[PDB]
Amino acid sequence: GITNINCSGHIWVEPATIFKMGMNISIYCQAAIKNCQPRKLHFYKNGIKERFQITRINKTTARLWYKNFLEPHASMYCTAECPKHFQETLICGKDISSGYPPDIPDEVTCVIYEYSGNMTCTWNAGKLTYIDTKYVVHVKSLETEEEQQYLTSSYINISTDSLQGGKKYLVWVQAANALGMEESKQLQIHLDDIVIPSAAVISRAETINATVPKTIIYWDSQTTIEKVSCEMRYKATTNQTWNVKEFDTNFTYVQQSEFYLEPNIKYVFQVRCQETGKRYWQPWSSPFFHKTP
Amino acid sequence: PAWTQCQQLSQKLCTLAWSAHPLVGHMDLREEGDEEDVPHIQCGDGCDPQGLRDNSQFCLQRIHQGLIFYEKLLGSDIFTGEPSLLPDSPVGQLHASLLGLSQLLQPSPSQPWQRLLLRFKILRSLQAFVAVAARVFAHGAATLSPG
Amino acid sequence: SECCFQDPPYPDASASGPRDLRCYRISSDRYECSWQYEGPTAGVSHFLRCCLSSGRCCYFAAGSATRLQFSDQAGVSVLYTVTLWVESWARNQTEKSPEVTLQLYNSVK
Amino acid sequence: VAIWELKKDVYVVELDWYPDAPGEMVVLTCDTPEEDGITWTLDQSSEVLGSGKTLTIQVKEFGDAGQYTCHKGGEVLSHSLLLLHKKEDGIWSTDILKDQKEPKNKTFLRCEAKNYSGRFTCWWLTTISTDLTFSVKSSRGSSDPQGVTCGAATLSAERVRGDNKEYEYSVECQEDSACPAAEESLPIEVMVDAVHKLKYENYTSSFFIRDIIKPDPPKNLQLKPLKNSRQVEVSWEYPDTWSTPHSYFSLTFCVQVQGKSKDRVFTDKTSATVICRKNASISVRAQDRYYSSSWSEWASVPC
Ligand SMILES: *[C@@H]1O[C@H](CO)[C@@H](O[C@@H]2O[C@H](CO)[C@@H](O[C@@H]3O[C@H](CO)[C@@H](O)[C@H](O)[C@@H]3O)[C@H](O)[C@H]2NC(C)=O)[C@H](O)[C@H]1NC(C)=O
Ligand SMILES: *[C@@H]1O[C@H](CO)[C@@H](O[C@@H]2O[C@H](CO)[C@@H](O)[C@H](O)[C@H]2NC(C)=O)[C@H](O)[C@H]1NC(C)=O
Ligand SMILES: *[C@@H]1O[C@H](CO)[C@@H](O)[C@H](O)[C@H]1NC(C)=O
Ligand SMILES: *[C@@H]1O[C@H](CO)[C@@H](O)[C@H](O)[C@H]1NC(C)=O
Ligand SMILES: *[C@@H]1O[C@H](CO)[C@@H](O)[C@H](O)[C@H]1NC(C)=O
Ligand SMILES: *[C@@H]1O[C@H](CO)[C@@H](O)[C@H](O)[C@H]1NC(C)=O
Ligand SMILES: *[C@@H]1O[C@H](CO)[C@@H](O)[C@H](O)[C@H]1NC(C)=O
Repeated sequence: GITNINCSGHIWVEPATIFKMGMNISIYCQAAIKNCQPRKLHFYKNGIKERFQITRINKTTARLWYKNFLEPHASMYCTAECPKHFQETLICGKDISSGYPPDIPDEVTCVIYEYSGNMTCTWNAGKLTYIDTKYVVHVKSLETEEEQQYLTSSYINISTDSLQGGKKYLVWVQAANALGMEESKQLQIHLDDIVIPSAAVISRAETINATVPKTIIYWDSQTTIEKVSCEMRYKATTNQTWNVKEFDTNFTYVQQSEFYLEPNIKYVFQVRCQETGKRYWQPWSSPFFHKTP
Repeated sequence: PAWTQCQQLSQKLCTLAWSAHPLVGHMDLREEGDEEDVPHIQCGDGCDPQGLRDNSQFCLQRIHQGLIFYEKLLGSDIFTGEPSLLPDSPVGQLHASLLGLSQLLQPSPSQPWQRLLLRFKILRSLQAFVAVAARVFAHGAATLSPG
Repeated sequence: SECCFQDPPYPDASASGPRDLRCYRISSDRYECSWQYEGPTAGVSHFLRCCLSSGRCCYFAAGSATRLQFSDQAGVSVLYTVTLWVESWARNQTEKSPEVTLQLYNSVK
Repeated sequence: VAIWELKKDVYVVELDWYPDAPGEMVVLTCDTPEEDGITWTLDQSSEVLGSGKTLTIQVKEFGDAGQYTCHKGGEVLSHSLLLLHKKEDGIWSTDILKDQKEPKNKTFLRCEAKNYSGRFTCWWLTTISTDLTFSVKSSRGSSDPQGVTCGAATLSAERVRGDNKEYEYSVECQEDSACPAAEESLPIEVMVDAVHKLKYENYTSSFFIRDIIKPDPPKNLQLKPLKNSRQVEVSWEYPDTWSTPHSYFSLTFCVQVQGKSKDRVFTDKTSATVICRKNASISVRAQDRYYSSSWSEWASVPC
């Protein structure tokens, strides 16, 4: 009628309506008009009539062929010229998609930002998929052997409240789209070893005019974790090497690092911290510049 | 009076309707649904020049029903889903101009490829409706407005 | 042009005469017949004769022309085999072309 | 496939056309109440094979068609005219009419309307002049059709093409109860039957009145100078054949300057200002203002 399409025939695609990008494809259109043997058969891509690579193989069926189809989406529909009509007769249409099968997800990592209360699991998804690819995250307890699954489109936050059965778990990721499906290797975690303390930030940078110029660096974090190791990098912007110092800091008070440096040069400063001995670190803080007197 | 605002906005509508879809008649395809529901300006709906001099209330009752009917479609998923219709696109302005003009009178599933063909069908059927609507407003502002 | 089914105005009977009769289908329902004549064309009248499947035979008065067209309702059948030849009456006796017989419909070229 | 009656004692027989066809055997019956020695005579034909109340001849060529007559006892009882409808590989024959190519391919029937009044004129072309007969009937809608009265098909024009003459036929039609202001929902259906000698064909065309509207050229086109900058004020009027009133059936115009070599402006008003040049001509078209139908023809004046 007016609010719906009434197909008068059907259309199909080889190899399939969803195919690997860059492949040759053939689109077949078979008409089914009551009292009309079609004079000609047209194809439209995104409302644009196609003029090439169309062959009248059958009096009622037509084939459109594309070499190296690169569009990720395309709306196809075909029509028929009927002698008793001044209008083109709609046959049927179909949306075709192109993409790639998903890679085997690797670099699976699960961490718990301290006060976030939920565990953030990420991974490397691999090649571009272009098509709707869904990800299933499996979580299994090394103790009670019970397995939970979680669906997502990007990454996921899993609440620690749902992690009741033990503190040792196995985590792997399944990636799936129309063209394929792959699975990652199992990653085991210990909920005590995958915690990352709250962000550590640099406050100021003061230089003292005394015997030797001291560049005091003020930085602090709001973490309840006790055993914490940190690292700080400092380089002259003209230079291209990184100098680093290690500290086992106590965040009860704001930290003060005393550096003996050279005057009248630009500098850069970054910090990252971890629970001592644990596997994961913080990301490097945003670069903090400071010219000396 | 109020007839001038309805005349100016309807003038913009006929511009926006054809501007949204400049396809010619032979381009329009047809499908096996020959049999007939959609509100049309029927014969004797009081929208002829004599009908407005006798009583303009009858013609506006049908035009009001049509403007909210086609507005219901520009708000449907047909005109909002994939492929996305741009809001500032000339098709998007038609929606607000339809609701605004409708206010002055009296104070479902679909797949992305079907929407292209459906959108074509609605706009053409709308164009014939906006045409006769802009005629009664032009006649009203030129005859009943000065009085 | 319409095929008259009576007899030609000369007696039925030399080496000189027309030759190489070729007929094809020029349109969806119109046809054309071309031939050539060996000799002077002064006073020569050509007549294209055709015989149907029932045995009835007709003729076209071509006049001095060496090319004749006709529709599918002139009396000549096109879906079945017919017999064609050109007869020319210049002086003394009648002259004929080689015989050509075929189904006219499938002559599209 | 089947056979059908065109009018009184006139029949059309559908024939698949391919080489070496068997045709379709046809059973004809004389309209006689009682007879035991019926002979059959086709028009002039002296040779008479007809016998009995029913005669069956294998229709496989035009020669088997025509007016078949059965007269008993030296008195003519009735006649019977047989026409052929040529079907070729599933395609109905279209030899009588010519392809107009407008607006698209295979547009044998083309129709125009000078206004919304409900009067329209459909025309066609043909390459023959004799033994030709047309028959036009029309209505609005197919299910419950409304009344549409059509005149007679008549020769309107005769021109020359490459090697032959082209013949233009036309017919005038009027909707019995027309509603110009109404938004049309059911289309007009025009059906034309064509018979050339013994060959029958039929054509069709569907349209709304609003889509076939082509107004007549502008009326009373004149020019007048402007002393300030030697510009010209063009003035025209609405055509008489256009619908009334003009405050309801508005129009839009297009004004251009052409000077025997190689300028278009659009307006809704009935005048405009342009610039004239040497041996230049100003021309104006017309179109419905609120519906993009066909443009009018040009009305021109010299500078
Ligand atoms: C109406 O129908 C005719 C049918 O012939 C259309 O003619 C089309 O003409 C083009 C161009 O001649 C044909 O394609 C091209 O032919 C040229 C040689 O002429 C060649 O250079 C190209 O490689 C290609 O073959 C086309 O085949 C032909 N149509 C058909 C169905 O065969 C005409 O365009 C139609 N439209 C109008 C408005 O008349
Ligand atoms: C998982 O939780 C983290 C926090 O631990 C979320 O990170 C931030 O969330 C807020 C909204 O609550 C956003 O405004 C921020 O942009 C997020 N990022 C940062 C760096 O603060 C994170 O959004 C959660 N997961 C997902 C998929 O959203
Ligand atoms: C597509 O076909 C062409 C030749 O027909 C060939 O050269 C090309 O490699 C094919 N491409 C694919 C992806 O199969
Ligand atoms: C092709 O047409 C024939 C009819 O001759 C039909 O039987 C067949 O199914 C058609 N093939 C396709 C692929 O549509
Ligand atoms: C936990 O994950 C949810 C998921 O919506 C997120 O919104 C939230 O910021 C995360 N952290 C919390 C709740 O502390
Ligand atoms: C650049 O950094 C390296 C790494 O510590 C250091 O040895 C070198 O002295 C620096 N350059 C200068 C000019 O001090
Ligand atoms: C048109 O001609 C065909 C060919 O035989 C015939 O079957 C048909 O009935 C005619 N049209 C109508 C509407 O009857």
